[PDB]
Amino acid sequence: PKMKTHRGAAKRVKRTASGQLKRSRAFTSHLFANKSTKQKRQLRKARLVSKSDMKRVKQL
Amino acid sequence: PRVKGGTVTRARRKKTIKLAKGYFGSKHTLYKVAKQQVMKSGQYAFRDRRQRKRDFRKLWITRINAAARQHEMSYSRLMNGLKKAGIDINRKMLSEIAISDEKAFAQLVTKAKDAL
Amino acid sequence: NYDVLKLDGTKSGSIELSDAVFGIEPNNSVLFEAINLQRASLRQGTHAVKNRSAVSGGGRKPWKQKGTGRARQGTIRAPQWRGGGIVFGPTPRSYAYKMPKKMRRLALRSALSFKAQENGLTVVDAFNFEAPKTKEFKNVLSTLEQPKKVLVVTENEDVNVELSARNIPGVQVTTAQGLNVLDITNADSLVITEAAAKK
Amino acid sequence: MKLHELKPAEGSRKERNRVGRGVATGNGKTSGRGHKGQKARSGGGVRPGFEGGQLPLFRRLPKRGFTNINRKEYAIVNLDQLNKFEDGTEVTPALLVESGVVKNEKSGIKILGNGSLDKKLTVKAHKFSAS
RNA sequence: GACAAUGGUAGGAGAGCGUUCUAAGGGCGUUGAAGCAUGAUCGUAAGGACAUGUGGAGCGCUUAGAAGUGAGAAUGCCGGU
RNA sequence: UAACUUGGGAGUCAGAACAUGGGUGAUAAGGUCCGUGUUCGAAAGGGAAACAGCCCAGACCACCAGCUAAGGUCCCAAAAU
RNA sequence: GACGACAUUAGACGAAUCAUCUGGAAAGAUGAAUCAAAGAAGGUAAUAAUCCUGUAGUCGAAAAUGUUGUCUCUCUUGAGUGGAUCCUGAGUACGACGGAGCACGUGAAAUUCCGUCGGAAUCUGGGAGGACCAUCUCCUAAGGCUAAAUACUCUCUAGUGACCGAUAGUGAACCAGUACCGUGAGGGAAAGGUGAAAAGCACCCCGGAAGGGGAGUGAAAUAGAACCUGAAACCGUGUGCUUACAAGUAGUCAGAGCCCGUUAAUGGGUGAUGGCGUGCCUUUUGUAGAAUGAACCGGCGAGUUACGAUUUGAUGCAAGGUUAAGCAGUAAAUGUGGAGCCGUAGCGAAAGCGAGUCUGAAUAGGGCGUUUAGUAUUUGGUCGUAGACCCGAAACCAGGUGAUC
Ligand SMILES: [Mg+2]
Ligand SMILES: [Mg+2]
Ligand SMILES: [Mg+2]
Ligand SMILES: [Mg+2]
Ligand SMILES: [Mg+2]
Ligand SMILES: [Mg+2]
Ligand SMILES: [O]
Ligand SMILES: [O]
Repeated sequence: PKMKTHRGAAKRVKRTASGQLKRSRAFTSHLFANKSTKQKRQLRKARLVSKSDMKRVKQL
Repeated sequence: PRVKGGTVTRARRKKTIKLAKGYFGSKHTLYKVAKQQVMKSGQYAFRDRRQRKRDFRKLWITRINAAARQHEMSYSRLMNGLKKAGIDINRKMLSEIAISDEKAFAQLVTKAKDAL
Repeated sequence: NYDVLKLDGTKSGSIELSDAVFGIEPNNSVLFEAINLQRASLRQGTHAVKNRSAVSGGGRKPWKQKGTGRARQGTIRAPQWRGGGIVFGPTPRSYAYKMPKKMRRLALRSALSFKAQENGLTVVDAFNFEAPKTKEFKNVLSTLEQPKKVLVVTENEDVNVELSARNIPGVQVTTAQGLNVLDITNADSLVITEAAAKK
Repeated sequence: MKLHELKPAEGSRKERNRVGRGVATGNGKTSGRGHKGQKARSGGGVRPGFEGGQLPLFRRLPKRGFTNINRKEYAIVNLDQLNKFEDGTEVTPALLVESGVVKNEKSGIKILGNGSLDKKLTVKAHKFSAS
């Protein structure tokens, strides 16, 4: 067989030998801090690309 | 291609057992027991070489002191007499001297006793 | 560069040989992997073996689990038991892999250079006949192991394979194992340009 | 080579590491001690027992389009295009030309889509066009 | 020629020996093969030659390739004692 | 003379004693829980009568050479009655 | 329904060598010779192209079968225009309700099928084009048949193997699904080899016989039927050395005495006596361990393979690289085959823009991208999917066998 991609790939998107993210906390209880509410940026798990690969590689 | 593993095993085991010649009972015929007894043997050699060096240093010293009790020169007075004299040799030559010829030893002790 | 074509033992007009086929300065590495690629392909995988599954046998527990005084065993067929299966046995495979189109050509041309490196001969053959007389033809001295490269189909010299040591292809397929066994080859004047141009 | 002379390269082969052998091989147990060297031999893909790998879905993906070719060519002179796949692209869902350091050689053009910097160059060279 | 290092389990890296078979080359064999047995021999090791006896027909060696490739222990299977 | 990054590969998640600052406990435990350091674990050898951890000290191999460490010098057991 | 060709089921022909030595016997060594459309293979007293069977090639079927062919043989009208009027598959299609299946879990869920119930149209018609309406485009259910390409091999013919060669391989090489076990379903064994030829021990002797010593067959009977080779455990017979005041993980080191002479070298066998010294693996904070396993020895027996990703090394090309299936081809590397794949430009959720984009009022500020080396094949390392280092459970489920206890 060909190897099956983890369809939790909608959650993680490619650039150039790496992955892109939306950060975590959102979409209930938006009472809380304004500065905590500017969080639209990159995230990544640098050493855990070692962990989180050879399942999502067709898109990397 | 399957491999009959024979044709080597016995040969190896002979190359062991034939280092078991003079061992007791079923230790000189059976592979297992002679394997492990061999391994004890090789280790024992590896401490016995060291041990023989220690031993014969003891022995030579013993004989030598047995010589210099005759002039009541305990062994240590002597050796210190020898480092001061500006001369030095091994042991075992004090042994062989003081065994096969007495007079030479006497002249050594004169040469050393007078440096104290 | 140039060689002297000849006929049964009399010299004849020279010819031209490309520097790129017979001057390609051979490459051992390519040649190695090439030949292993061939000698592997002939190997067919026809061996087989029986695991503990396909084997006609048992799942019956011979004696129950415990209370015995002996071990715990589930079958009388398993790699331990006489007659059992053979774990991690060998099973058929393709025994064939690939190399690029180009490394092949580099190989053929390499070995063909390895002949002209020392000596590779040439003749014009139209002998349409069927006999061992083609052994007396070796007054050229053409030492024992040989191919005899003709154009496409001949039906006269190819029945004369039965000699003890030679070969006889058409140029349509000339292979670097058919070559690299023998140290003395020959070829046609009509066809050497084909292989040269065809590479 | 006469098949009794062979000597391949340096670093084309190795040992294979058979394991389940030796004591002095550097092997004999090969992983841990009772620990989890059992036969299944998996932590299960990727999983630690909890859920740090769960982040939001930020997505959609419909159909899409163009290829690329830079304006950087100095192959052709006056050889207007869609003739070619040789020194440009092999495949075309939808063609498009772009920048990529200038073409001083004057050619026309025949293209679907066009970049702006490309436009202002190729107009200063021979032609701009859009089909 | 100097200088320095060289205990070591888990474990990582490297160089290596021998078996069965294949391809090629070159060789041995009733004027006794293989295996077996004996031996006070060579190599740093895994191992390999040699002499002799028995044995009564196939085997080695160099280069490389593929392996069902090595067994002291499973309250292990079988067989014999 | 090591330090850092990247990439490939693992192992480990049950630790113990001695001294030491402390909690708990009874200013009990070869106790338990933490920090600190060593050794054992993965390291033999000499001393501690005998001994995993205490003390001196880190084995590449061989020698019938020597000098020292801890600890010892009447016999056992080499060395100063 | 008649009538020819081809293949199949028995077969035949089928080129070529002599001698010397060894030998029990040559097919070997030694020499000189031969055929080859046949040097494939096996047997022949030891290893054979030229001794036999045989092969290459060629020939051959009374009868039967099978497939093919040509006359018989049957059976047949084929188009065009015009479209006044009629026909174009009814309790169907569709909807709802519950369900299944379509890669699609009721989801916005099309399209298709099942059951209950309701219930259309008639070419100016109807269905689809992923809820649904419109325009456009395409097609015409509700009746039926259909070769090849494909999947498999109980079996036969001819062949083959970097397949096994008697604890392997079919469980089964031999009188095996047997003996045997069980009421029964059912489960399931061990066991090959004389020599070239049976020439398989006439005859004498002891002995009740068996068995043996002799004599003979044979090169060899220590090849004599439980018969090639015949190891180790285990058991004995004799003998060089040694042993009866002695505390022994059994050895090692030192070493006298007694004896012997080698793959001829710092020799070998024994060893009075002394020093030193608590087995092996596993598991363990640590084990002489009174924690576990092994009675001995022989054999057997555990990280494998495909597909794919990834990196490492090599190798060929290079801003290019590469083929897949299939066709021809010795089951073959070897030629074809440019659909496809990677890369060459990225960012943005996306429209999109494009060496800049996105965010954003911003041209600010920042995240990402810039500045070319990639790629096909492969050895090795590792991972994943498949039982996937090996052995080991109670248990679960479908189907069936037993109330002779
Ligand atoms: Mg055993
Ligand atoms: Mg429904
Ligand atoms: Mg209905
Ligand atoms: Mg046998
Ligand atoms: Mg072990
Ligand atoms: Mg414990
Ligand atoms: O099992
Ligand atoms: O098992």
